[PDB]
Amino acid sequence: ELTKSLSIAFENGDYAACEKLLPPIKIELIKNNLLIPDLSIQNDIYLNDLMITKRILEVGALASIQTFNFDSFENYFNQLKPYYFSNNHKLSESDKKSKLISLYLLNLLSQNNTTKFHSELQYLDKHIKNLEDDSLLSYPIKLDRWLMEGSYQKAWDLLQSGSQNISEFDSFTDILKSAIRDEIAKNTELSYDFLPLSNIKALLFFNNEKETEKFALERNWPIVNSKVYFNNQSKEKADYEDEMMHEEDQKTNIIEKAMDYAISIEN
Amino acid sequence: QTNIWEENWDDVEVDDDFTNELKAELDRYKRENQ
Amino acid sequence: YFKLKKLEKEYELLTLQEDYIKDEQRHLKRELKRAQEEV
Amino acid sequence: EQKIQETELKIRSKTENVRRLEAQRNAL
Amino acid sequence: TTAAPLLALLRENQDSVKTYALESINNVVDQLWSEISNELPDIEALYDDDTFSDREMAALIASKVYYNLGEYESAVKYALAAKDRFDIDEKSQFVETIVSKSIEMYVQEASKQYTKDEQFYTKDIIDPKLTSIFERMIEKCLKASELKLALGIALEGYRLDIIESALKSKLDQSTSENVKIINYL
Amino acid sequence: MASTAVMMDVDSSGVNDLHHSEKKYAEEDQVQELLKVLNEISKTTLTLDPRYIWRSLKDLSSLRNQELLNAETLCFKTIEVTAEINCFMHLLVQLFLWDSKELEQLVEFNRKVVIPNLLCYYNLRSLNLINAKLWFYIYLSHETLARSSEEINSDNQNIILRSTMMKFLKIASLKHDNETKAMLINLILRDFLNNGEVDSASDFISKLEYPHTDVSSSLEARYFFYLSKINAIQLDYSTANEYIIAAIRKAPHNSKSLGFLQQSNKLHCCIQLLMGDIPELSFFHQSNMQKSLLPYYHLTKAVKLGDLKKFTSTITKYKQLLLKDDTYQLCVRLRSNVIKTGIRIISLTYKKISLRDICLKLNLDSEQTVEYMVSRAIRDGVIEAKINHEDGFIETTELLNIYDSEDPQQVFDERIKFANQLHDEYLVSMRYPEDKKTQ
Repeated sequence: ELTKSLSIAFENGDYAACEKLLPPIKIELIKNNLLIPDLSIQNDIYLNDLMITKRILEVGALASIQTFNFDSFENYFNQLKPYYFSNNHKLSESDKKSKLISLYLLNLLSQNNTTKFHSELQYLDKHIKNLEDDSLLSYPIKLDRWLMEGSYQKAWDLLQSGSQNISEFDSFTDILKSAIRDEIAKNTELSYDFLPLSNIKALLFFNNEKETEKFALERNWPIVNSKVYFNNQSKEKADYEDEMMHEEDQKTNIIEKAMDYAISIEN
Repeated sequence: QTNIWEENWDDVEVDDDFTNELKAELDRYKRENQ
Repeated sequence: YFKLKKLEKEYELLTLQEDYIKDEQRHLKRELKRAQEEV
Repeated sequence: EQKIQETELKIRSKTENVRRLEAQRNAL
Repeated sequence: TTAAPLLALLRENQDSVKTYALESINNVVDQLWSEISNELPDIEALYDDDTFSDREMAALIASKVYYNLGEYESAVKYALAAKDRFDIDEKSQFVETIVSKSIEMYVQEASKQYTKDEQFYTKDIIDPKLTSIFERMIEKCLKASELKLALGIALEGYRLDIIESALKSKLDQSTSENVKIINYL
Repeated sequence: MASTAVMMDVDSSGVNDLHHSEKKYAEEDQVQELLKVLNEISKTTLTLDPRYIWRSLKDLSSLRNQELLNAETLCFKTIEVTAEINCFMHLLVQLFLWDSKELEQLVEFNRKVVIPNLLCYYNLRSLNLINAKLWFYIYLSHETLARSSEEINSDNQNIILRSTMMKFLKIASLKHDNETKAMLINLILRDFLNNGEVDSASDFISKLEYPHTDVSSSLEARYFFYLSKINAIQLDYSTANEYIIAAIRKAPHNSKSLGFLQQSNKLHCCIQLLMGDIPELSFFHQSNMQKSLLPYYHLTKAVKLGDLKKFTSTITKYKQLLLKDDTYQLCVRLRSNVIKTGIRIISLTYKKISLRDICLKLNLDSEQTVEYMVSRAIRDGVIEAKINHEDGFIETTELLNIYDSEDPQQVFDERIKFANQLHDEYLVSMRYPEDKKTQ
């Protein structure tokens, strides 16, 4: 069937080809009822047929992510997620399901949506039982430790060393690197009005500072020779957030007006 | 923990006074070294 | 639907009947406060 | 339908601050 | 179960699948509309896609969410959009709500139309779908066959069309009542 | 006896008879009151063999006996309508593990109570006479599963239930169709807290609070309770606590304070952690660990220093207890935060300290990660300092002002905004005697 076609195709790498095997195979599993988790017990589907249906998700996802597609990946993983985690789902289970979400958390992580990232850990059914047992899962957390507050030192190194970065993950690795440093950029910004264009690069782990220089000037940082500056470390003024919170009497007068309405609405 | 102490801050910590006196010697003894 | 049409309808009167009053009050509020003065 | 129905409840609920102001007019 | 698989399905190709998506989605919208609540822009784009037929599904689907969003003219509009996905005799409270929710909206329009024209209702200005369903509820009110129910509506519905016909139809002279039913109104 | 048992319920039905002719406030609050006094009689030996005989007789009363399951034989359409429903209310009450153990029997009964002739016409008629808790409070138990293979399928009865509660969320038409509701959410919330990711709570947010008044502050707090836990990994802290602060403040609970408010307090304790505030558990010494705080204290005890190992040690020690409360996710962060906290304190108090002397605290800890670590710290503000490594001077700011700014008057404004709290509330309640005295 088209089933193995993809299954072979995917197995071969060649995921661009594997790709369009999916939609028919997609239409299959709908018509095969498998794609949708059957909320009535089908007896055997999950392991009858839906096995690779559960995998085609993985399969399709793995390809898409390998191809640097993510929705597709997640979309598969989305659809995997119930077969991944139904609740009771010991019915099937699989391994890279870890890697997937691992990737996908690391995705979510790179996607820079923090709560949802963590609330997915929260969402996760078995967390630490799962989590610690997966290095791939163990990156983002340990990363987050590093990450969240902002020292990336080993982290930035860690992912460079990351076996999943080494395996499929490098998609966000670089992304993350930037995503890392932009923070540090603000952190440097914060930490430093002025910083040697060295140190910042040293902070950026960059080799060329023109690498850095772009950013800083993309950042639009005051820069003289050898030194990133922040003459204005921040965005101050810039239009909105006005008419309230620094209206001197206005607010006060509004507040008056208000309190006068506390005097007026006093009826 | 007992019933009613002086309460908060909290128990803070301990082993200071002597540790100080140790140094109240030493510091001064250092100042004697001085 | 219906007996409301009879029933329901009649209660905006109350809605109104409510409405008037604050008006009276505010006046009356002022009324004191102006009357309050010479006192 | 019941659309028409609980529409009252508004008016029904309204009934009241009114009666405070009633007390207020008094209170004034 | 969970609609991220469906939110997966959403932009995933094969309008066939997307058909299936909506359909499938539609059955489970009730719980997961919340999850779904985010994809409404696409869902809207879906309903903007004449290419894909069912998108009234998405519309009605959105309508459901919109109830679960409290959005009603939204919902009604996309209940209006459906007509098919939607049916009056489909019974959900939501339906029967948007059933209702539709009904009301007519009146003011009709009123605002009664404002300008008093034959306004004879005319197109009101969404026929509404007016239809409106009168189709009037039908249902006619089928309720206590027409005071219909009347007070059509009273505000301002359709003597409704009223007179319903009268004359029901005029059998309920001898005194067809006299009094008048009087009642 | 069973008589007196029945006699009480006679009074209940007699007060149900109040509501029967349009009179809840009596009935519900009485039913509320009745719910407590319900514990007295309890059981269902002759209460029901005398009930199913006292009222009238209906098919469902028969199908109810399938829940009864017994033998009596013996000898011996209006009043027997909502009473029977109000007794189906007590049916659920007969299910508490009061007069029951496995409600998975009753599970279907519940549906078969809930769904038939019920969950039907009741929108404004039944006033939260539904107890979806006592609906689910049943299922709450069974969710000790584990066993069920969840549920059925996965786990659809709950998915159903969710959808069924959803089927109420429709029925929450806000015709007054409210009170019980966000328990549904709360369920779903704790269902998230069971498995799901709350964030659709935002949609649940988007709808409503349990509007409004007559809902039990309990739930209204329990609302906040989970609602706190929203902000938990939503990583809003105040508001989370504010919920708690709006939960424990005036939620009314003593009996339920016992295991249940600890929970609240636990996260509550967890809050200031999120902020690193470590209030004095000097109180949380009390009505706490025992079974709740003290790891939090140990945390605090650690978090007072925030000594990662000593910190971790607590976690190392209490992780399961953490895990028990899934406060584990927390603190993983405040680790260096308190480290950074100390960094801020009795330390930034120079306009600097050096690189290396502030690095000394890191020469205590790490090096030139300092750069990160300080930027890590500076990143968040949470401190205010600067550096130049080019200077090698970690330059630690004033944090010094006066009330020249509107900053106080912000608080005044804050106070101002509150000027309507009790002021506008006085008018909020001015009504009740004043208006009812007219009656």
